[PDB]
Amino acid sequence: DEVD
Amino acid sequence: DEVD
Amino acid sequence: SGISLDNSYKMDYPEMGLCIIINNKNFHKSTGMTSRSGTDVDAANLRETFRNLKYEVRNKNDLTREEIVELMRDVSKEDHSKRSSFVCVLLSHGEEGIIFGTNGPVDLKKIVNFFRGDRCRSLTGKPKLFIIQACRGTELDCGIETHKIPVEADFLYAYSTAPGYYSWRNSKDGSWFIQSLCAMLKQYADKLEFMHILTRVNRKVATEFESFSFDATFHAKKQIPCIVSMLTKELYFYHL
Amino acid sequence: SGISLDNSYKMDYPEMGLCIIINNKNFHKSTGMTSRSGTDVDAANLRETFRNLKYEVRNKNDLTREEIVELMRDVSKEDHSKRSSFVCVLLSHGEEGIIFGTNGPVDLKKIVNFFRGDRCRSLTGKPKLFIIQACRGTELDCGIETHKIPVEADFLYAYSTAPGYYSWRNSKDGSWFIQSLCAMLKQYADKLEFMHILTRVNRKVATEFESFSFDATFHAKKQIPCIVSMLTKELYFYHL
Repeated sequence: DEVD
Repeated sequence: DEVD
Repeated sequence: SGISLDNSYKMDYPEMGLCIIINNKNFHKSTGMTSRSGTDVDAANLRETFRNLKYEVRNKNDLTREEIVELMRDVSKEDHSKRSSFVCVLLSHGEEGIIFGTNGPVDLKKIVNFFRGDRCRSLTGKPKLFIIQACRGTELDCGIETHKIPVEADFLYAYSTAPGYYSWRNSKDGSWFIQSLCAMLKQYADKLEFMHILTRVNRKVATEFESFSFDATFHAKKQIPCIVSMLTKELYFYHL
Repeated sequence: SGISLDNSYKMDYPEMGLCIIINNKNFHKSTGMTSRSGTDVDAANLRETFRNLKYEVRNKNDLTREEIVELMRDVSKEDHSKRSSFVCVLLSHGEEGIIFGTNGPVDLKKIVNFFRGDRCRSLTGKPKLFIIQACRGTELDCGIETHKIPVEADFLYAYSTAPGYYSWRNSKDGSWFIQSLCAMLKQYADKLEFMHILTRVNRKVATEFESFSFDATFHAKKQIPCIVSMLTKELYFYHL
């Protein structure tokens, strides 16, 4: 999971 | 007519 | 039993829930804010409209920013276990993200945070509706000829106007948005899902209203409301 | 003829319309922005999904901020007379109100203004859909255990996340929002109105997804998308  |  | 679906909020609790109407008409002189003529028509319309939806309506008039925050705090600390939903209606001056108490501004995010899924447990999973008749800026629309769930889930913001724009209020008839909202709830609450009602409200405001002003700057302007939904289900005000 | 109603957009023009997908994966080193792993899964999903809705899909990869603005300008200056609608999909880094080209930011309002009712006449009265997979801030959701028409009318903003919040992307599966969007369009586009599809998307994201991170700050976080509708009618992707 990664944030934009 | 009036604005808020 | 037989196959069961789940795409609509459970609205058959013993109570539909609260409808808090904050009606700000007169403002402290030092704020420099004008009186909001016609807002009482609006408050009265909403009261009748939501009464017929069987909400427990509470009308509040001319609240300071302090009073607004403590009211929202207290309401959020009630036991809503037997209530299906929550509705709050804000009628005041505003700016983007902001609503005015009679003596100064309140962050909208401050008001709505009280009702976050983790902060008001008797409302977790239930629809929390915030209906806002207030400016979101100073732009004019000149028109054209034709854990396990998010704490922000289950909110609906029914804004009177598009981000960045003024919102129009008629001192005789009431605001464009609230007029249209109540009419559409009246005619369609017993048959349409809430988003489809609010879409009819968009069209009514977009098509039937146009400002008339002696001031060229504010004359012949249009308005489109803005539905901001974080709902996870369909909302029907009736049940079977 | 007999009685005729009007609460749904006319979607039986010769063409459904354009679907512009801007897929920004790799960013100029000087910007300091990380590569958006998994975004290609997203672009490919959307392409297939909207192909099946009979949109004319155009995929664009790694556009500078200049290229984004000139592309949107050019697309807006096309004759859309025979098209029912317009869809644009933005996949990039972002902040509230802002989308990133590969070399720097673009105001979302700059992109959408090209398609205003007064500025793109062949799209006046028709639904203009902007689907945005991008951050709107740096907040994390920790969850809880369970003339005559406005120029801003007929826009729909399908935001991946709530105002002020990060938006989550899985480098293997693609973003939470776009995954859920395509699945729900797949299963429900031939039967549900668009707002009801997007509501199913809200629930899917809210219920089925939760971050896993070695970093405690970013671990076990939730997401709720945000439907921002200025539509004046119901939108069904099929016609009769």
